Amino acid sequence: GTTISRVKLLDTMVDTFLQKLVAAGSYQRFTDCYKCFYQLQPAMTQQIYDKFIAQLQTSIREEISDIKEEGNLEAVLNALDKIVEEGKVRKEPAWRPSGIPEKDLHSVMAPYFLQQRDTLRRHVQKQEAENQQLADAVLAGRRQVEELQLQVQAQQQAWQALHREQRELVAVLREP
Amino acid sequence: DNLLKLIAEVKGKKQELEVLTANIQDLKEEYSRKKETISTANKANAERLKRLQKSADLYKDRLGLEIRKIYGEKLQFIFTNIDPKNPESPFMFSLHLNEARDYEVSDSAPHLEGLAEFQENVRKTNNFSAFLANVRKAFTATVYN
Amino acid sequence: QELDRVFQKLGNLKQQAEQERDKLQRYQTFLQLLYTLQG
Amino acid sequence: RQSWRRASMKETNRRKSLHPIHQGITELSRSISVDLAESKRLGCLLLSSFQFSIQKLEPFLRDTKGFSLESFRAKASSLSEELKHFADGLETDGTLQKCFEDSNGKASDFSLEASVAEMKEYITKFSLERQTWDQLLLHYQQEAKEILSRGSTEAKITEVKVEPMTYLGSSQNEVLNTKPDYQKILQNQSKVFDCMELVMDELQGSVKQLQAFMDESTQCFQKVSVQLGKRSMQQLDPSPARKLLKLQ
Amino acid sequence: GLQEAGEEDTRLKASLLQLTRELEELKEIEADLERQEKEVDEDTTVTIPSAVYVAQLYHQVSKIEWDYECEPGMVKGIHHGPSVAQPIHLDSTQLSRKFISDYLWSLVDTEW
Amino acid sequence: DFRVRCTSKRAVTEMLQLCGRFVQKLGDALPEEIREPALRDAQWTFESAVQENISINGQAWQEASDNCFMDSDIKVLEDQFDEIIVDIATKRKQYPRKILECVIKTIKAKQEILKQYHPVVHPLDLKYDPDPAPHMENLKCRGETVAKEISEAMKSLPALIEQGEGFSQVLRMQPVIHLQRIHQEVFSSKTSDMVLKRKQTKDCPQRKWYPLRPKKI
Amino acid sequence: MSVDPMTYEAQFFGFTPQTCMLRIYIAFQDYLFEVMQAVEQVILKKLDGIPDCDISPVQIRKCTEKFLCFMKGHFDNLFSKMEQLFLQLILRIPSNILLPEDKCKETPYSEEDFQHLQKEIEQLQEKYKTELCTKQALLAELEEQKIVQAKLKQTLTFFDELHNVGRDHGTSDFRESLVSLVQNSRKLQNIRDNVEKESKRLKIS
Amino acid sequence: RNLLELEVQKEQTLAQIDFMQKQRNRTEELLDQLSLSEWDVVEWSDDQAVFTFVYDTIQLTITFEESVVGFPFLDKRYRKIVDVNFQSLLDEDQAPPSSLLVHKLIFQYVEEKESWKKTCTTQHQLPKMLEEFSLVVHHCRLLGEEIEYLKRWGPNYNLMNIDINNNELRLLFSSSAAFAKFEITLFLSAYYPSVPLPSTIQNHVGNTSQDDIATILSKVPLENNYLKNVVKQIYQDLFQDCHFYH
Repeated sequence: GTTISRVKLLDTMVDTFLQKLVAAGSYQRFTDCYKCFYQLQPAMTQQIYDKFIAQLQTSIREEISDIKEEGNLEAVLNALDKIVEEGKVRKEPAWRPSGIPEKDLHSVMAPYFLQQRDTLRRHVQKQEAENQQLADAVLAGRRQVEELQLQVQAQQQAWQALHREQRELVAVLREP
Repeated sequence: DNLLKLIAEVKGKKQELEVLTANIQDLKEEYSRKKETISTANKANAERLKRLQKSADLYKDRLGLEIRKIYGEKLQFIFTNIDPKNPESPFMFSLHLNEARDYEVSDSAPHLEGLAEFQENVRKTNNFSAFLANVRKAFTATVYN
Repeated sequence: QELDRVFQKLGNLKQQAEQERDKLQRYQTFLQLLYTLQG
Repeated sequence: RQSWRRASMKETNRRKSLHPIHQGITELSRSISVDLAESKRLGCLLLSSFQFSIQKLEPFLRDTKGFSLESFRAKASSLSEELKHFADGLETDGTLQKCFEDSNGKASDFSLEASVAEMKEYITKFSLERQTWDQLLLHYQQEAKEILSRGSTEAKITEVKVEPMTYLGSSQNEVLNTKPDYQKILQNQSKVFDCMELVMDELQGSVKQLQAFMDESTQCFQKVSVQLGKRSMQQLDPSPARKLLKLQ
Repeated sequence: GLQEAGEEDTRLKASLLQLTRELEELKEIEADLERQEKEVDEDTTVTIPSAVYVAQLYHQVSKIEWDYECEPGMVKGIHHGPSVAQPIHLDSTQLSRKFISDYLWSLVDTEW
Repeated sequence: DFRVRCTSKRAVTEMLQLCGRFVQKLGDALPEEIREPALRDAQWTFESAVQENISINGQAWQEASDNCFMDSDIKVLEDQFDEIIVDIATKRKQYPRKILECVIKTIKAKQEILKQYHPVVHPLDLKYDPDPAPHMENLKCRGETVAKEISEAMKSLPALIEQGEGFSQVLRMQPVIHLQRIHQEVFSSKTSDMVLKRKQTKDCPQRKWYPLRPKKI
Repeated sequence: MSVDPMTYEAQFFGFTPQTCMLRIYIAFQDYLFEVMQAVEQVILKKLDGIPDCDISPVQIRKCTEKFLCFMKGHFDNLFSKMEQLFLQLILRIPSNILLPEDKCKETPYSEEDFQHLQKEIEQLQEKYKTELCTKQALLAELEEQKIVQAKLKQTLTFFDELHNVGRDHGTSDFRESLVSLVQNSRKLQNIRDNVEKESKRLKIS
Repeated sequence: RNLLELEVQKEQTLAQIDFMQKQRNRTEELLDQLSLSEWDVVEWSDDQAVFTFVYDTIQLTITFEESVVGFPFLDKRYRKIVDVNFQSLLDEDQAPPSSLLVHKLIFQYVEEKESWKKTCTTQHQLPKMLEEFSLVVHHCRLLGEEIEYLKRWGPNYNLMNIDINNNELRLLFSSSAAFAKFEITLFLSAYYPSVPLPSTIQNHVGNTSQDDIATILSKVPLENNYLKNVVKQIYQDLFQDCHFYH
């Protein structure tokens, strides 16, 4: 069968309730219970029974229409029908409140924390990438400083190599 | 008798002539030895003079200066090998010892006024080498005039 | 004549002796002053 | 704004029973003062109901042929007095007071108390749940406002020096740790200048020694040369010029 | 033997005349020897003072001592002109007299 | 409310039933034609007039049933349960949104404060307390001096070596020249004052370091 | 029987379904009472219209009470049946259906994972500051290295200019100059020794 | 007979002449053996005596009391000194610093012996005072010779420079082999080398400390060539084996 709307189900079952109620209130039972007055004028008893039935049925219809009016029942039921028809794919029971707000809110607030973690990871990765180049520059500078110090030491040793010749000359020009 | 006296006289005359001519030959021998000694003295002195002249000629040739003695007790110095156009140009000056036992220059070639400027200094210092070096320098300067 | 010549020679030798005697005290006192100064 | 609750409709008046034909029956209890004991109030109300019934029946059957109305009133008064005595006796024996005692119908109750216990458990659980919800809301809002206020007080120029332990977890920890000294190099530069100056002094001394050396050598050469010259000169006369000039 | 003694007397007086001629020849030889002796003295006296003193004056002026036993055309010797004596080693076969004299005089000290 | 406050329904019903025959006793004097109907109508009237002024457990007689249910407590408990259901449902629907908004605000504030974190690391100050510029200039001047001196020394020393060699050569030909015959011939040869003056007075080499005064004229 | 809280249905509709069911009950019973009372008033006024009404109000009220009890029982049964119909069909939310507001609750998230995520976020926050401080220290090190290199270059050009100055005054190489000077000094010492020996020999002889 | 007697007298006179000439030669030889003292006596007189110390740069003039008239026969050892004079003949304008230092020190000693005006009154104590002075003179001259030697051969011992201020003496040692350069200041006195020298060190370059210098100084004996020995020991201890690195 097709998916029947909730408001139409409500209307049909209310009408069925009215029908079985008026069936329960039969005219023969009505006159049996009111046999005292019925012995005087059965006809006016018949029209007053008909008036009772019509008035009660009209009152029930007015009540259901009214309650649908202020309760906003039709729109809510239609929205619920849309929700159930869009989500009919799921067969397993749907999630329900756990009773503890923390685990209920964990699902809500997880994705944004995940996004923040991802952004922070990107930032720290970029900083590490920059720091790698910085460390490479530090190493190059250290190597250059070492080389310059070695060159200075070479100049110092080249200038200090004159000592052997100077001492040889002193040996040549010896004291008496 | 008389003949005996005559023969005795001739015998006396004999040995007197013999003795006198013998001493003549003795003096001849002495004269020969004297002339030999004189000749060998001449030869020795001549050889010594030749050696001295060789030395003096070497000095004069190498230095160019010529030192000679002339009358009036003057010592003449001749400088050559100075003027490049002719090295034989004689640049002469005469030095002589005066009465006061002092050297003094007599003249020059040509008439140069730098006569005394060296003679007082050579009188005092008695340095002939520097004296003549200065004289040669003065002559060289005179040449280029 | 010989006696006179010998007398003249003796006089000259005596004068030389006097000169040398005068010149002796020079070095004698010289040396003994060096002795006194050195000790 | 408007959404119906069950409490919102309890205040609304309902009618669970038919209105009686008779009027003023409710005022019978109003006419009875509450100063009397509740048993006496019951007796007075029952007597008032009896008189009301008598006075209602008095004119209802007047149309019937023959109606002993005077004897009806006489018997009504006599039976009202007797009924007042009867109510007093029922008050004395205590059975009239039994209307103020409740029975024990537990046979129909036990399920109802079970349901009430379930409701009590549910409402307690839900009260704890809403309390926890309110606590979470206040915690989060207070955290947010505290962070915002602290940030507002922040954003000034608060320079913070970095302690070495901050670099302990750094990726380039080895590079930072292996940093060479740099002032020692600057001191070694001055040391190098000092040693160059010392070498310079040595060079000057060597040059001075060499200078004195060849100076001494030249002096020795000149002395030996003049000695040789004098040795050569010693043979000659003091002045060849005088001897040469004096020749005649 | 009057005549014999007379003829012998003539012979020996003749012998006297020849030996007297020999004596006068000896006397002229004596004059000859005296003149050579005076010539020797005059020569030697002139030569030695003159030559020796001229050479010594040359050397004093030049302060140069020659090597006489060297090969010809080869200036060799010692110059005392400079403060330190230096050996003169020239070659006249390749150098002019002008240059040689100028160089030798250059080495002489001109200071008074 | 002046109505009688009762608690028992069964007791009121049974005591009214017991009081019933007191009203029923009136029927003896009623005529036979109207004995039962009028009497039963009066009995019903009495029951109605005595029942409408009875309140059971704080409720009306017809509203409170025969059972002993605590009607007021049941009603208030049910109302409380429904109200707490509605309240907790509204809380579940509403609170997560505000929670998420506060979380977003806190996250953004934390991101901003992390961005604004500025660490400062001043490099260590390297000291130049000895400035070697005058030292370098002095070293350059001295090095120039000694370079000049060494150049002069290397230029002068060979000259002195040559002069010494020439002088030694002079010394070695001096005797052989002196042996030459030509050379040999050419170069053939008051107050009493004890003075107390000794001999051996000469210009000693130490006079170089001890110049005497020239009488200070 | 256990009473269903129906918290999820109440969260959807905004009200407990039992509330609206009982309000419908009270409205229906009130309307039934009103119409039946109106019919009773009509029948009593009709009885009052006819003369000598033998139908007493008590009798008609008893009949109406009986007929009211008739409807009351039948209405109670049928109304209970239709309330169960509502609670099973209309007001019931299928267990496989989730509200749009709960769309974020479709995927579960364990508390342990959330705690791990919080710890990871805190650790990353620490690491960011650590890397920033490291970068600052590295910049300081680069500046210090630049300063040191400048000083080293100054010293090296000082040596270069010193060597150029030495070269400009003849001696472009000190070592070879010293070696040549030593050799020449030895030669001159030999010459001086020879000269002294010859001079001494001339002095003695 | 008279001629023979005169000839005998002449022979005796000639023998006496030869004897006194031989005595003269012996006396002159004894002088030449003993002419090797520190002081030189240029002039003596009956009133004044003159001594010249080292290389005639110092004059010692002794002035005696006038000889008593009529008594020249008294002992020469009893002559009274009236004025003792010291003078310096050094040309300070061209004198090297060593010469000036020597003269300064010896005149410092003279002023220390200012009492010599009253101590030396007779000729007995003159030779003793002469020895006392001459010893110090010899020591000071030896010190000056050491100074000149070190000014000549200083760089052989790494002693680059010597500066002569007042009695302080600054020895500048420098050597790049040990990276040590310092100036040692020595307080010289007229009592050199017997009196230890109060040295001080200024460390221009290197870590050379006072203790090493003091130990080296105490090691060197207090005798002649003290300064030269100190220089040699310093070079040996600090630079002898250090310079061996080639």
